[PDB]
Amino acid sequence: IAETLTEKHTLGIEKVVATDSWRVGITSREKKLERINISAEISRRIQDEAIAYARNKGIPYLPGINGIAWKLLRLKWLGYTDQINVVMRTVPAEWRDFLTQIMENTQMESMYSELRKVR
Amino acid sequence: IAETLTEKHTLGIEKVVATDSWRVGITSREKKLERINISAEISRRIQDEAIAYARNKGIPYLPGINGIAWKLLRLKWLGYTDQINVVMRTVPAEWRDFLTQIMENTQMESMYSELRKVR
Amino acid sequence: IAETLTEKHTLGIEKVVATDSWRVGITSREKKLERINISAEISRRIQDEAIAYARNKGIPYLPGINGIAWKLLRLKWLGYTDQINVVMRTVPAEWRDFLTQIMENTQMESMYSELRKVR
Amino acid sequence: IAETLTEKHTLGIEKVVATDSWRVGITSREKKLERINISAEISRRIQDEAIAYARNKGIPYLPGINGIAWKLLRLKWLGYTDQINVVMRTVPAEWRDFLTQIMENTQMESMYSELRKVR
Amino acid sequence: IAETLTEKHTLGIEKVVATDSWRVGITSREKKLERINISAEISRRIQDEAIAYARNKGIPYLPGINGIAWKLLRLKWLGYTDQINVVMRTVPAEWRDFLTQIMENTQMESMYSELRKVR
Amino acid sequence: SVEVYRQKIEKGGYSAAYEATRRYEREEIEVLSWSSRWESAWSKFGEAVKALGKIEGAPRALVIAKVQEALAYMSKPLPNMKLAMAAAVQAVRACEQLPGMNRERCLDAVAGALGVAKDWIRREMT
Amino acid sequence: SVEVYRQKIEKGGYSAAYEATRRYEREEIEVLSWSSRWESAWSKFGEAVKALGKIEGAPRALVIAKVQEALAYMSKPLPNMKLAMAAAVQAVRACEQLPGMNRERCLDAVAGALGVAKDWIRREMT
Amino acid sequence: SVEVYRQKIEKGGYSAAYEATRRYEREEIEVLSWSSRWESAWSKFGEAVKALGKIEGAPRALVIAKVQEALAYMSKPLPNMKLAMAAAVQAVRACEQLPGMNRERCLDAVAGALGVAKDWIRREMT
Amino acid sequence: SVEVYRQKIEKGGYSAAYEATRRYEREEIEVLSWSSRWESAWSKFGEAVKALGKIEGAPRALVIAKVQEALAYMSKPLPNMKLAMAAAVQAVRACEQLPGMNRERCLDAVAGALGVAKDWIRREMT
Amino acid sequence: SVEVYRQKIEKGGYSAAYEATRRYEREEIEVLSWSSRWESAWSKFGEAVKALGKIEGAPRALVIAKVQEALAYMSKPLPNMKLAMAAAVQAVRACEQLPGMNRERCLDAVAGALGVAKDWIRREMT
Repeated sequence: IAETLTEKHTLGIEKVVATDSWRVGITSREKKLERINISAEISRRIQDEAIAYARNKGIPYLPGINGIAWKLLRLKWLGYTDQINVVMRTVPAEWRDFLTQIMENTQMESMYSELRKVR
Repeated sequence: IAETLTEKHTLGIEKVVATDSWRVGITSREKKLERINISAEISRRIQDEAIAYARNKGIPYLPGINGIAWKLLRLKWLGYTDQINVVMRTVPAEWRDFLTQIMENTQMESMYSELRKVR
Repeated sequence: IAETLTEKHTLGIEKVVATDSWRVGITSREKKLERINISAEISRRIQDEAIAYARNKGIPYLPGINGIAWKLLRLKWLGYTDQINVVMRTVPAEWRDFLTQIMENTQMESMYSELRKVR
Repeated sequence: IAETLTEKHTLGIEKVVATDSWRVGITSREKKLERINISAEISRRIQDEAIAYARNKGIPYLPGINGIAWKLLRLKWLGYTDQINVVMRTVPAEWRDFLTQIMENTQMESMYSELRKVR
Repeated sequence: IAETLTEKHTLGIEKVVATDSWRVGITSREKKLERINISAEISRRIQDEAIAYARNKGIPYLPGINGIAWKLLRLKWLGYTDQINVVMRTVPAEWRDFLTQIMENTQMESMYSELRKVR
Repeated sequence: SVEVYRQKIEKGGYSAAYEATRRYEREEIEVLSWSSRWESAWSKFGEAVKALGKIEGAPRALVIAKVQEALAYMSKPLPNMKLAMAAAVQAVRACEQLPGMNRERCLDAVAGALGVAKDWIRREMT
Repeated sequence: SVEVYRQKIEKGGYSAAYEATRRYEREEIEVLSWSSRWESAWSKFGEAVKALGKIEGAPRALVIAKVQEALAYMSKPLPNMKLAMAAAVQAVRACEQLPGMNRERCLDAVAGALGVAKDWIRREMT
Repeated sequence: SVEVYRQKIEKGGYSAAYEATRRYEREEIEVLSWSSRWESAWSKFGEAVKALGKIEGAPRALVIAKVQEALAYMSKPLPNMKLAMAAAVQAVRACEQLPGMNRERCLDAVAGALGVAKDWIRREMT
Repeated sequence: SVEVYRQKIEKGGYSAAYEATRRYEREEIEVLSWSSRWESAWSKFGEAVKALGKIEGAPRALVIAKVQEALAYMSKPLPNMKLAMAAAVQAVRACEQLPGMNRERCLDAVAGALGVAKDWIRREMT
Repeated sequence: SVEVYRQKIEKGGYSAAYEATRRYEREEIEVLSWSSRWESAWSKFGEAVKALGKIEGAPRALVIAKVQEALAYMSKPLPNMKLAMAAAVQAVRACEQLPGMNRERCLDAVAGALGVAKDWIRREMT
C-alpha cells in the first residue's frame, strides 16, 4: 500500500523480531566483542588518572572530563586537529594540561591501546 | 499510540519483569558486590569512634553524626572543599573536632578503605 | 489477465518465495562465497594504508578515500583509463598520491588479490 | 564436500591421531635423535664463553647473545657471508669480538661439532 | 547408473579400501623396496659434494642445486642431451661446473649407483 | 567485561521490549502506579536543570549535579536551608572557572534555578 | 557446472511459475510494494537507454553501461556531476571506436541520453 | 567473512521480509511507536544535509558528517554552541581542500545548513 | 631407509585418511581450532611468495626462503627492521646471480614482496 | 639429553592436546579459575613490553627484562620506588650501548614504558 520512511523503519524492525536477527547478530561475530573489553580498560586508565591529577593540584574533581579526554584521544588518532583546538579553549584553564597529558604524555599506553581496539 | 515520559518509565519496567533482568543484573556482577562489604565496615568504624568521642567529653551522643562524618570523607576524596566548610559551620561546636578526626586523623585507616572500595 | 513489467517483477518474486530458490541459490554455490573473503581482505589492506598515509603528512583522515581507491583498482584492472583521469582531478591535491599508491605502489599485493578474486 | 587449505590442514591432523603416527614417527627414527644431544652440547659451550667474555672485560652479560653467536656459526657453515655482515653492525661494539670468536677463534671445536651434527 | 571419469576414479578407490589392496601391494613386492635404499644413498652423496663445492669457491650454498643435479644425472642415463643443454644455461655460471661434476667427474660412483637401481 | 554483557543479551531484551510496546497500543497495559508517583515528584527537578541553559562552555555536569543536590534539601518535609547552601556554593565555584563565566553571572543562574535570593548564596561564599 | 543446475531443477520452478500465474488471474495476488517502488526509480533509466538506438555497429554494452552509470550519479539525493562526467567520457571514447561513428555524433547520442549540454562532456575529454 | 555471512542467511530473511510486507498491505500491522519517535527527531537532520548539494567535487563524507555532528549539539536540551562550533570549523577546513571550493563558498554551505550566522564560524577559525 | 618406511606403512594411512574424508562429508567432523589459528597467521606469507613470479631462471629456493625470513622479523610483536634487512640483502645477492636478473630488477621484486621502500635494502648492500 | 626427551614423548601430548581442544569446542570444559587470576594480573606487563617497539638493534632481552623487573616493584602491595629505580637504571645502561640509541632516547622508552617522570631515572643514573 504505502512506502514512506516511517513504515520502512517499522517493516525493517518487523523482520528482525520475526527471524531473530538481533541475538544472532551479536553471537555470530563474537570476535569484535573484545572491543568492549579494551574500551572498558581505557576508561579506567583515564578515570584513575583524572582523580590523581585533581589531588596534586588541590582542585575539585570535574566530572565529564573523562569524555572530553577520550574524545580528543580518538580525534588525535584520526587527525582532526582543529577540532581539538576549539575544545581546548572550551575546558577550564587548569584542566588544559590534563588533556594534553592524555593525548601525548600517555601516548605509549593509551594511544597504543586504541590501535589494538580498531584492529 | 503514545510516547510521554510517564509511560517510558512504565514500559521500561515491563521489559524488566518479563525478561527477569533485575535479578540477573545483580548475580552476573559478583565483583561489584564486595563494595557492600567495605561499606558495611566503615559504617562500623565511624560509629565506634562516635560513641567513644562522646564518652571522653561527657557530651550526649548525637545520632546522625555518622552520615555527616561519612559525607565529608567522600567529598574530601573528590576535592569538594568548600562543601566541607559550610557543613562544618552547621554542626554543633563540640562535634567539629570529631569531623576533622574522621577526615584527617583517620586518614590511613578510613580514607584508604574508601580508596579500595572505588577501586 | 495482465502482463506488464510491474506484474512481471511481482510474479517473479512470488515463485522465489514459493519454491525457496533464494536460499538454495546461495547454499548450492560454495565457490563464489570465497570472493567475500578476498573482498574483505583488500578493504582492510586499503584502509590501514589510508590512515597511515594521513599520519605521515599531518592531514586529517578523509573518509571515502578507501572507497575511491578501490574503484580505481578495479577500473585499472579492466583498462578504463580515461575514467581514471577525471576522478584524479576530482579528489584533493594531497590525496592524489595515495590513489596512485594503491594502483601502482601496491601493484604486487593488491592487484594480485583482485586477479585471484575474479579467477 | 569442500577442500580448502583450512580443511586440508584439519584432515591431515585427523589422519594422524587416528592411526598414531606422531609417536611412531619419532620412535622409528632413533638415529636422527642423537642430533638433540650434540645441539645441547654446542649450546652449553657457547653460553660458558659468553660469561667468560663478560667477566674479563667487566661488561654486563647480555642475554640473547648466545642465539646471535649460534646463528652466525651456522650461516658461516652454509656460506651466507653478507648475512653475517649486517648482524655484526647490529650488535654493540664490545660484543663484536665475541661473535667472531665463535666463528673463527673456536673454528676447531665448535665447527667440527656442527659438521658432525648435520652429518 | 553413471560411468564418467570422476566416478571411475572414485569406484576404483572404494574397492581398494574394501579388499585392502594398498598394504598388500607394498608388502608383497619386498624386492622393489630396496630401490628406496639406493636412492637415499645417491641423495646424500650429491648433497655432500654441493657443500664441498660451495666451500671451496666461497660461494653461498644454493638449495635445490642438488635436486637439479639429480635430474641431469638421470637424463644423462636416458640420453636426453638437448634437455641438458637448456638447464645448463638456466642455472647460474659458477654452479655449471658442479653440474657437470655430478654427470662426468663422478661417472664411476654415481652412474653405477643409478644403474644398479634401475636393474 | 563481555561476560556481564553476554548474560543480559540472552534474556531477549530487544524482542521483549517490542512486545510490551505492542501491548500498550492494544490497550492491554495501563500506567503503573510507580510511574504516577515518579512524575509528580520529579517534575520540579526536570524544569530546574533546563534553567541552566545559559551557562556555556566546558563539562557542566558539576554545576548541574550540585543544583539538583541543593534543590533536594529544600524539598524534604523538614527542609534544611543550611545544607542546601552547602552544595549551592560549590555550584557557584564550579561554574566560575569556565571560560566566559563570571562570579556574578553564575550567581544569576544558580539562584534563579533554585528560586532563592542571590544574597543568600553570597553569605556563604566568603 | 551441472551440480548447481540440478539443485534448482529439483525445486520445481516450471510448475510453481504456472501456479502464481493462475493465481494472479483469479485476483488472489496483488501488486507487491517492492514492485511499485521499483518502477518509480527505474523508469528514468529505461527511457534513457532507448535513446541510444542510433548508435550502430559492434558490441555496444560499454556505451550502454556507462550512460546508465553516469545517470545514477545525477539522480542521487546529493548529485555529483564531477563523477557523472567521469563515466560519460568513457562512453564517448568507447563509442568513438565503432565503425561508422564520429566523435561529434557520439557526443550527440550520449549528451542526448543524459540530457546535458554537449560541451559539458567536451570539457573533460581533453 | 563467510561464516558470519552464512549465519544470517540461514535465518531466512528474504521470505520473512516478504511475508511482513504482505501483512502491512492487508492492514494487520500498524506503525510502531518507535517509528513515531524516530521521524520526529530525525526530520531536522534529513533536510539539513540536503542543503549541502551545491558543494561539488571529492568524497564529501567529512563535510556531511561534521554538519550532522555540529547540529546535534544545538539540539540538546542544554545546547552547547562552543562544541557546536568546534565540529563546524572541521567542516569548513575539510571543505576548503576540494577542487572548486573556496573558503568563502564553504562558509556559505556550512553556516547555511546549520542556520547560524557566518561570522560565528569565522571567529573560531583563526 | 626401508625400516623407517615400513613402520609408517603398517599404520594404514591410506585407509585412515579415507575415513577421515568421509566423516567430513557426513559432518561428523568440524574444523579444528588449530586450523583457524594457522590460516590467519600464515596468509601474509602465502601471497608474498607469489609476488616473486617474475624472478626468472635458476633454482629460486634461496630467494623464496630469505624473503620469508625477512617477513618473519617485521611481523613480530616487537619488529626488528635491522635483523629483517639482514635477510633481505641476502636474497638480493642470491637473486642477482641468476641469468637475466639485474641487481636493480632484484631490488624491485624483493621490496615489492616485503612491501618496503627500495632504499632500505640498497643501504645495507654496500 | 634425549633421555628426558623420550619420557615426555611416551606421555602422548600430541593426542592429548588434540582431544582437550575438542572438549572445549563441545562445551565440556570451561575456563579454569587459575586463568582468571592470571590475565587480570599479567595484562599490565604485556602491554608495557609492547611500548619498547622503538628501541632498535641488538638483543634487547636485557632491556625487556629490567623494565619488567621495574614494574614488579611498583605493583607490590607496598611498593618500593627505590628498588624499582635500581632495575630501571640497569635497563638504561643496557639500552645506550646499542647501535643508534642515545642515552636520552633510552630514557624516553623506559620512562614511557614505566609511565613515570624521566628525572627519577636520571637522578639514579649519575
